[PDB]
Amino acid sequence: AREVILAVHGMTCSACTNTINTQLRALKGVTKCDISLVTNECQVTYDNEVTADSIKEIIEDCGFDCEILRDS
Ligand SMILES: [Cu+2]
Repeated sequence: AREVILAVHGMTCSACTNTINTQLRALKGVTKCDISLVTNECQVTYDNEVTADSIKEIIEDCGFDCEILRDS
């Protein structure tokens, strides 16, 4: 496992960030998941089965604009 940062834009509320971290929690290969309305990134700890690639997509689908900014 490792951490990845998704820089995440659009979301600005508890409902959205809750919705986000909730989804990350419910993928497969996600160990930990800590979102921040301060930095406007989502930090997620993944193993292998799920990557920043899928995570990006999940996080986009939630209804916002994000990208894999960097590992951790
Ligand atoms: Cu919102």
